[PDB]
Amino acid sequence: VDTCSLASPASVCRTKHLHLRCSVDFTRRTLTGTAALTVQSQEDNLRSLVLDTKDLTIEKVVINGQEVKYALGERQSYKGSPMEISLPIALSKNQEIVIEISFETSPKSSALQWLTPEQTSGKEHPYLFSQCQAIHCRAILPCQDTPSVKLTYTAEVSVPKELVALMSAIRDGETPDPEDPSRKIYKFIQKVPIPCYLIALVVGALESRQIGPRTLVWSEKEQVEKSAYEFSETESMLKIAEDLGGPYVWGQYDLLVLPPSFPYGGMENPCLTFVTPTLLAGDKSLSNVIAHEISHSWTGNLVTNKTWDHFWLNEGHTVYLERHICGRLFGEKFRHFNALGGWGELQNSVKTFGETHPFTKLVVDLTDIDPDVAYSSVPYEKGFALLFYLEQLLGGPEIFLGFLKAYVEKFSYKSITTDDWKDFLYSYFKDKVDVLNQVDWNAWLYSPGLPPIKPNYDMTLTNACIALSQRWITAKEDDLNSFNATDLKDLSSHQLNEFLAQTLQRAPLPLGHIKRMQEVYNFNAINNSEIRFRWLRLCIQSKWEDAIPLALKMATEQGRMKFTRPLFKDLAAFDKSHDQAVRTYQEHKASMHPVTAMLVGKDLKVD
Ligand SMILES: CC(C)C[C@H](NC(=O)[C@@H](O)[C@H](N)Cc1ccccc1)C(=O)O
Ligand SMILES: Oc1ccc(CCc2cc(O)cc(O)c2)cc1
Ligand SMILES: [Yb+3]
Ligand SMILES: [Yb+3]
Ligand SMILES: [Yb+3]
Ligand SMILES: [Zn+2]
Repeated sequence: VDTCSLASPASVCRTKHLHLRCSVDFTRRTLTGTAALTVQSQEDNLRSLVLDTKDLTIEKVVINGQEVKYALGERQSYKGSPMEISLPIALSKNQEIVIEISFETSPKSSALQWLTPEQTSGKEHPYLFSQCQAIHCRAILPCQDTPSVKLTYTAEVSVPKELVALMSAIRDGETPDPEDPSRKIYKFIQKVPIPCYLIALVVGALESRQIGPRTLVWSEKEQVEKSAYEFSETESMLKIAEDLGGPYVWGQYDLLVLPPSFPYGGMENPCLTFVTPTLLAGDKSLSNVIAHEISHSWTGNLVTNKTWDHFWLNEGHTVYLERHICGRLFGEKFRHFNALGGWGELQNSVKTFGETHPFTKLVVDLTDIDPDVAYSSVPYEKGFALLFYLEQLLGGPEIFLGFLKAYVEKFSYKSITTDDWKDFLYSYFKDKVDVLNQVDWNAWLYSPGLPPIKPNYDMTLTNACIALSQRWITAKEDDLNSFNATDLKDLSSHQLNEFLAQTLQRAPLPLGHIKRMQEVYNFNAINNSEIRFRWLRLCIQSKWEDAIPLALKMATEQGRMKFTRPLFKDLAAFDKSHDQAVRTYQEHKASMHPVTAMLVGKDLKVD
């Protein structure tokens, strides 16, 4: 059972297709239109069914050309309001009908961010973008909002004619809107069955530049050139991903670089991955995020977690493939470096949560828990650690990539649980079952805390980071003189980032050490967002008042939650900046992304 959804489950009925016809009204900040669901009964004598909704206004529900009775249940917090529809004729098993629902969204849709012209690059036009994962699609349209159900879709979207609509689907043409010549209608087709969390829409002043045989980059005009360069390795990553996962089935792989308030580094919307402009480091150094979202084209979008309790299946396998792509491009030592960094992030998460916390388990129970609140690095890095351990247990990366490809083939177009995975693992490695029975399954899958076994990691690229961080940590006042810009001479941006991650784990350091570090390394000049993030964190946690405006500026001028949440939390923890931190949140709150606003508020214990 999907405890995050109020809709009829897949055992009762299944949505096969959605046809969406809607109009984007920037004046009212509403999407208005009709969602036509092709629904297949899985039961004999089926007479009603229930859909998820959230802050939607339902005008009517039409079946066989007649309006039918429906009822909106009481709101259940972040789950929204269940919508029961009374079918006019009882359905037999496997019978399909079409239900057309006329609806309109709320300007406060938690799926959507509506941006004024000032919040964009061009300053002339507004902009809208969606973010449905995990359970926000119900805030756009009535659906069975669960990844246990996969459906194809088509859509016709009317927007002001000077703007462009894109969706997680193949572009199917554009025309003037017959009902309003100030508007265009953009059409879309997604022929591959997907979970509804993968439905996505952007509307804005978008331009495109081709960067590979199946990839355009889309953004506002002022970011197109830089994005084309930043993401030029995209085709080479697709090719390696295909080698590891099997055929890329989705047609196009385009990229959309969103405005800075986009709450995530990336989102694997099929045919059109969304990314944060905070990837635009200028040197392609943050391109692992592209490798990662590309990997979802197999692990997540093709093989999908059946409920959100099993999210690690999505994320852990994806981080596993991500790291192989980057290992192919840059070497096995680099794969190990990033693998070990991830174990470090898992250390941080488990320390933050506490080693007995329920959300340090690999498989969790999200009953009564808002997924946006439970979200962390655990499913990512504890999932990846399990896979990496198993790789090492079962004979190495070549052997384990064999399993990964077979696993993708086996479960393509399906939604599965941890036991499905484990079951196939045992079937695939049936000649190594005695070895598999040596794994402590209950601990890995179901216990809180760090995993029972740490994998083995090559240290080559990590050693210099640890060495420098330990120099700083053990330095006394009289040792500060020995530090110099030449310390960084042979470190890549990745190593500079890991140096800062190591040092941040021991924060605070003495204020004089941090001032010296700015003195000799000039980290204030680094605009790499990962590096700047950790640096400002280290500065604020070490109580350097100079870094306060820098941390505030970064927290507000972009809204990637990975950066914005810990910066606000750090600033609220520092007595000198606490009052400014809450005031600044209060001031920005109305124009923030709705999920980010909610989480930062809880973080800060404000409103
Ligand atoms: C390299 C990755 C770890 C980057 C990471 N992005 C992802 O994991 C995306 O694939 C996720 N789909 C982001 C996400 C997860 C849950 C709910 C909403 C959005 C991110 O930081 O955004
Ligand atoms: O969008 C989503 C989807 C799933 C979740 C739940 C993710 C999770 C899994 C886990 O094993 C441990 C966690 O601490 C958190 C959170 C957000
Ligand atoms: Yb066509
Ligand atoms: Yb079995
Ligand atoms: Yb000394
Ligand atoms: Zn992911």
